[PDB]
Amino acid sequence: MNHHHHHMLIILTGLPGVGKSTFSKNLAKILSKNNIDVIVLGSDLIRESFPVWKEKYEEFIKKSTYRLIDSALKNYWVIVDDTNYYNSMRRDLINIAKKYNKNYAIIYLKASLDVLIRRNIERGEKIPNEVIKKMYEKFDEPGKKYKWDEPFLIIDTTKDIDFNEIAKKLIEKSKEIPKFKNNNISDKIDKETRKIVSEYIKSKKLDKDKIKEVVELRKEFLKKIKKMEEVDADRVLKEFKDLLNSY
Amino acid sequence: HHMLIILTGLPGVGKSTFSKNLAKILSKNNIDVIVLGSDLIRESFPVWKEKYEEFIKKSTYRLIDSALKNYWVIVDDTNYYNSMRRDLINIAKKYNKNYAIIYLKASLDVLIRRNIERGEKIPNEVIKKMYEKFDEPGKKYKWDEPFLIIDTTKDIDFNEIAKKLIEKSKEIPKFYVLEENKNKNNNISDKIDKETRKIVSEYIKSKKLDKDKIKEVVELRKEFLKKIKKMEEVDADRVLKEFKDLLNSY
RNA sequence: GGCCGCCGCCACCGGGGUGGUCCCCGGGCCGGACUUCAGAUCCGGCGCGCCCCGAGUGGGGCGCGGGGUUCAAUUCCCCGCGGCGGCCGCCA
RNA sequence: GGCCGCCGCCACCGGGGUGGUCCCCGGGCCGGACUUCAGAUCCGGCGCGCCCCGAGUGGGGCGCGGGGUUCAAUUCCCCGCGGCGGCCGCCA
Ligand SMILES: Nc1ncnc2c1ncn2[C@@H]1O[C@H](COP(=O)(O)OP(=O)(O)NP(=O)(O)O)[C@@H](O)[C@H]1O
Ligand SMILES: [Mg+2]
Repeated sequence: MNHHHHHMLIILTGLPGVGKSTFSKNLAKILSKNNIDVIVLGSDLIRESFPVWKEKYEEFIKKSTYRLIDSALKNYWVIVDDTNYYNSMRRDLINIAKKYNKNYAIIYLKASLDVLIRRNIERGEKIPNEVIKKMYEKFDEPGKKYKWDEPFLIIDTTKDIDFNEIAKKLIEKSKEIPKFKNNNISDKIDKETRKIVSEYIKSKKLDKDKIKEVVELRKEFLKKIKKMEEVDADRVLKEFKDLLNSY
Repeated sequence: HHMLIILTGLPGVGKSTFSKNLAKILSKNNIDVIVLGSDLIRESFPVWKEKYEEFIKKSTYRLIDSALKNYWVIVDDTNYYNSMRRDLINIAKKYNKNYAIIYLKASLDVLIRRNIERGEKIPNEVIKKMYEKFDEPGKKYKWDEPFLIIDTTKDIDFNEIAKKLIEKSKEIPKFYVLEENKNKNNNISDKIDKETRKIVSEYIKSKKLDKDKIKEVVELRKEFLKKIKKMEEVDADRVLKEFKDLLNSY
């Protein structure tokens, strides 16, 4: 262009402790080195702004986190640092991308439940180990249900991560193009002639060669009519009925 | 029921910490409070750029805005300028919520020391100028007067501050108590007022009264209007004539 | 900090009116009189500064940013300070 | 993860329609008028399998996932194969 390139929305998905926040910062840092304005957003920003947790804050948290992401994707790349364990959650974020016609990439961060538990402890078990175990089970494997849900990259956070390799791949994708009546006159003659035939065939017991003859007659009739300029169904449909009765 | 708390103080003064400790106490006092500041969105970017500031400011004000409709909001920001503090106040005014500016101060010596302990991400030089040119709140506008001034180098009784803020939340805001065209006396009573008033002005001129007798006439009208507002059904014309006559025999 | 608009500079609080030394509505508070008595209520009142009188308790006078008009300015006119709204400037 | 839906299996492609041996709309392509070249316009036509006739660079026949309803299915119903989506599951 200016050979083209643009900006997009990155959706992380993975369980607690898997490495989303850390991954985000690193991915974010490399993208900067690439003259790309990127910001990292997640529900935890607002959730942890409350001194304590209450189920009743979640509606504000989710709605607030979506506005930030929405208004951010208008100017910047956005890395959504969130678990997003339900596919419907990922769809919601994708809709924001679609809303602005931007590309999107779902990045799945994986780790054995063994590692997740170990890590959850190292942190203080603020989330019950039992909770980490259930979530691990309930997790919606990305792409298992919908094609739009297929992960752009699956990443094992138990091994090294080539943030340069990843940044490159994302940038390449950002250059791609995100793509995400009433019957007329001729249509009436078709629907009509067809009915007329149905009627005629039920009216006279006829031989096999007879049915086929009628059917061919209709075909020729339609052909001739698409030829004529101005035409009226009542006039023509009558001509058809009469031609049929002469057999 | 609920208000907007505006913190103001130089970098390293202890805002973030103060915020979190004040919030925790408020929660114990069954108050739904959230802590918001421009650093939340600013630090979400991997690097800093002057061109982000407009988005950061805009985004942060929207968060505080929509949060103040349901929760107490503690604005954890330097708010170096009173113009910023005014901006935050107008958000409070917009929902007719009470507000309180809490000023946190510490000596330049402490600020410099703290800034180092951090990593000097902010040039000492900068901390100094910010400190030197920083104008304390309330020196120019009364609405900018801090509700409390807290020295972070000394102990801080959070239960006290909380108890104080809660009392203040119950008070009535005074932003919109500037549009109360109510309690007007019926259009007729108001006519008698406006008319007797003119009738007196005419009388005073026609008899070139002195300061003394003028005051008597003024008092006479006061007594007249008092008596009239005690009557049930009344007609201006009849009443006004009665006043005129009264004055004429005076 | 600037420009534009509107408002305040009559004095318990809010609003309103108004060429009458302020007034009205709404709210609050203060003092006197209320049968050797308390007490709702009726009568008077409400800020600050200066001055004067009074033993004191207390009472009275002048003033309310500057200036004009006028017998008289809270009101009308010119300026000054301040508030609110709008737009801009500022915004490690 | 639960519940459910849509499109294709008529045949150049996509969308829509329909118990008539397919039709309509839009796009593309081959052949003809057309003859520098291209264009406009018009005309004829467009897939696969197996088989018969002729053997020019030709014509014809049966079939188009299985079953059913039927004279007739692209259409309606059951299943199969294929392509895809929707709602809800919400710090966990
Ligand atoms: N790539 C990594 N390899 C090993 N450990 C990591 C990695 N990244 C992060 N960790 C550690 O794993 C724990 C959680 O990491 P974090 O990146 O915060 O995961 P998260 O998904 O963001 N957590 P949460 O926000 O609670 O869902 C901390 O001890 C991290 O330091
Ligand atoms: Mg995290």
